[PDB]
Amino acid sequence: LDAVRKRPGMYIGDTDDGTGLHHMVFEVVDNAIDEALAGHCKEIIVTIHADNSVSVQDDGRGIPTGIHPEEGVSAAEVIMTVLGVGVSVVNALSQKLELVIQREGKIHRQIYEHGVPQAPLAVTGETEKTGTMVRFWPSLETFTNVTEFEYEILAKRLRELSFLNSGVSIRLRDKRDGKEDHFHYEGG
Amino acid sequence: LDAVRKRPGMYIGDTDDGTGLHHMVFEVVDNAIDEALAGHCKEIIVTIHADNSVSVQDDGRGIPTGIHPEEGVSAAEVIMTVLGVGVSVVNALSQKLELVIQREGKIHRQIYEHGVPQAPLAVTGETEKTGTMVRFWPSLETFTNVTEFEYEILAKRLRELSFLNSGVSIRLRDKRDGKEDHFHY
Ligand SMILES: Nc1nc2ccccc2[nH]1
Ligand SMILES: Oc1ccc(Cl)cc1O
Ligand SMILES: Oc1ccc(Cl)cc1O
Repeated sequence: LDAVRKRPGMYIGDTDDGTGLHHMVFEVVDNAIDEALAGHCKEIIVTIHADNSVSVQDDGRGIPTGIHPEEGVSAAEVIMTVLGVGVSVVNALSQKLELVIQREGKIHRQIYEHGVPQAPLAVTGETEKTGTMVRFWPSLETFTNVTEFEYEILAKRLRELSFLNSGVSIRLRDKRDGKEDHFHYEGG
Repeated sequence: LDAVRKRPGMYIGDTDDGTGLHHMVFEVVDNAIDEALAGHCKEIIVTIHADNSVSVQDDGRGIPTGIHPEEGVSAAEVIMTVLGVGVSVVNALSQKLELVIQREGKIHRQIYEHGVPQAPLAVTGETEKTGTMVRFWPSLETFTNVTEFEYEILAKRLRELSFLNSGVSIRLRDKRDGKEDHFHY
């Protein structure tokens, strides 16, 4: 990940004007839509939190959790730490990132800071549900000037995405002011 | 460097009791001694600064500044960013690190933050002197409880090194309380 840390602008885009900041969300959304497309119900929820972190969750199968034979760490960690632009870029440029994977009846939890895992992926409990959730806090060391998520930029993009992805429910929630939207298109 | 960041204790030593914190200084000192031996004057100065950083300087030839043909960056950057455990470990676990190299009539400077270079090694001026200097600020995210450098732990190890490296002068300075020593065999 040090290649991304050396020149963040080359991977995420302009880190001053806010376009790079919002590209962080859309990169994670693309991964969530991919996971949502595999599965029948297909819902993603994008939440702008009061602390200016964003979470993106899907109810798909859950990203793989088994140990990668070569890398010697969970497949999830490989996805988060090995170089659209990839979720590993978002991880590298986030001062904190929380990963929650529900898969094979088990809840898996891992925490990252600036792309560095704080511990190995751990089974913390049990669950009837399946899916992946990433919540990330953009790095204030990288993202300057514009450091807050504008609702309208996300809302407009997710509406455009809904029409390309049939049967996928996309919910947008703003916990700062309670503003909500639900984009769901059934075409085909 | 992410392997070091992931398990700092395995490379530097215990990050809570102060062992790891002081090993950061000793790792830089090892490289300073090697450089000091290859020069004429053969002196190292270890300075504990008031803001809880440590600088280690030698008066040797200066570490190489030219572009590494494989890595495609300065040889100095390769030393600071590629895996004694190496100064790259110290760089990875320092919230800031300042590198200054005096070599071939020129002063070179570079700044790192958590092992990430902020710019390429750059020529900032001219000089007749030669040597290398690294000043590092230990990461308070990694190093907990014992965050401040105890003078006597450093003094003890530098004394041992002065006997083993008989030709090399070693000065220790503490800018917090003005305490100082000069170890030379
Ligand atoms: N604050 C901070 N910034 C970092 C960049 C890379 C790795 C660890 C870091 N901790
Ligand atoms: O829902 C998600 C699915 C996959 C990734 Cl990498 C991130 C997500 O947030
Ligand atoms: O004096 C020094 C010489 C070489 C290195 Cl890598 C670090 C120093 O501080």
